[PDB]
Amino acid sequence: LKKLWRFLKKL
Repeated sequence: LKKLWRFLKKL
């Protein structure tokens, strides 16, 4: 549970 996956998809 962290917005890291969102950050990765935005990379």
